[PDB]
Amino acid sequence: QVQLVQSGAEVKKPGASVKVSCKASGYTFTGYYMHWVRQAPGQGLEWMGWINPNSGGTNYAQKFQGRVTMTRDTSISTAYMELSRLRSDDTAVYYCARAQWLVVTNFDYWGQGTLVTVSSGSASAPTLFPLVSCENSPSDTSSVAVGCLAQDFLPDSITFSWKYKNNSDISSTRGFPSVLRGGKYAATSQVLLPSKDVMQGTDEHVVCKVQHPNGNKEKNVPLP
Amino acid sequence: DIQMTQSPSSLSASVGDRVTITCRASQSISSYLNWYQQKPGKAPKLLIYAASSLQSGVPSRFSGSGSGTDFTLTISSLQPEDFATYYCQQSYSTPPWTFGQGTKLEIKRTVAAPSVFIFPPSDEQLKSGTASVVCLLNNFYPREAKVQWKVDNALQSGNSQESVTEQDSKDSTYSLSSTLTLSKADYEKHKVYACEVTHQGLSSPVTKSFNRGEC
Ligand SMILES: *[C@@H]1O[C@H](CO[C@@H]2O[C@@H](C)[C@@H](O)[C@@H](O)[C@@H]2O)[C@@H](O[C@@H]2O[C@H](CO)[C@@H](O)[C@H](O)[C@H]2NC(C)=O)[C@H](O)[C@H]1NC(C)=O
Repeated sequence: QVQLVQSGAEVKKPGASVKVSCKASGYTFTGYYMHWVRQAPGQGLEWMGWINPNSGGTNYAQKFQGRVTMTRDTSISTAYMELSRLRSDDTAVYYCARAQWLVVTNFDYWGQGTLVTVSSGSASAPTLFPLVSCENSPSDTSSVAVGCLAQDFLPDSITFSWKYKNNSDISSTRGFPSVLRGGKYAATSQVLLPSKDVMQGTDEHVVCKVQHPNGNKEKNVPLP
Repeated sequence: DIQMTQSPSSLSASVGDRVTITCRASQSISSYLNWYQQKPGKAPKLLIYAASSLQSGVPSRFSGSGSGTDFTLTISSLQPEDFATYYCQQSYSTPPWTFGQGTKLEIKRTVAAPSVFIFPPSDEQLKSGTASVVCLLNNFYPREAKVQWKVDNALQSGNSQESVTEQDSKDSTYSLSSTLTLSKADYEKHKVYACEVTHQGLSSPVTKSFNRGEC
């Protein structure tokens, strides 16, 4: 049950600073080094530095020497990384990673990531609008497609979840990349419901939920 | 600083093939190489440590080989869920810890035809002053597809945004979401709205349409 849970996504203007967190659980925080690695959009992985959660010692990479600061709070078993004087080149997903062994050090447990978007825009929670299909020749034996449209959200760190009207979860989450337009993003989710279920069922809707770091939102999608 | 270089940078294989990704070092790093797997939208995961040691819980089809300069990750029988970018990492000359550029694995499969769905703007969104018409293509392969929007048999250009997914982890197919954007006004000025999908699994282009407010 080793786990590393990081802070949420953030939007920061050029010149600003960001501090990301990494709460560790399932081991002795002070007995294992904690590294930070980042991944720009579409590019590979870049080591940033490490911290000894026990001594407070740090070693950063030259690229970031003088602009990064890695801290820890051993009472909440949390680790921190603060990058200052932010530039566009720093828009990326920042991961924390535990290290093991002293010879062949290997990052055996990684975090979830924390997207940092360096832009001129402002943050916004999404607005959800339902999508019901209207065909010129609906076929009973065909599956029924319903959808959800999220609009005007920044940063692009949205998670579409779906649930039946009986509360249970829908494991048919079809997820599409977001699309940027007007400084804010828009995304689409789709669920295909079997005909066996919408025929034999009297549920009238399905609930589309979205999780965004600036506000979680929900909407009911009619079931044709 | 030791530079790790992966070969190929993108690899295509079908399910059940042997996959061999190579990682070379600028200078000897003995057995101090680790192999990680990153699935789209997720964090890296340790597959192999110390060149040849499998991390508990990793499938046994993954295997590490190598010493010195040339190292190799091998997947005995590729499976649809092995879609990912694989990265090698050296822990010999630290700092800096250095990674390879990444090898993207693309799963090759038989042709699969898209399923097309048109979705008209919602009444709520229409009250916002905007009108988004969606067209969804579902589970197709190969990735190459064409979505052409037609309002009153008028080919629409400059108003549609598309978004393709990454290969599914079970059937290795793609899905796509095109969206036309008109102002509530402009949307209330025309009648028929359609998308025509072109894909080599369709023996001819497939159009799906709806009539404004006849929904
Ligand atoms: C919650 O509902 C699901 C699905 O129910 C059907 O589909 C819905 C969209 C709606 O139309 C309902 O009125 C329908 O009845 C249930 O999952 C089904 O369970 C049965 C028995 O376990 C199984 O035969 C079906 O194949 C299941 N279908 C799916 C898609 O999972 C689920 O059991 C319900 N949960 C509760 C607690 O009631």
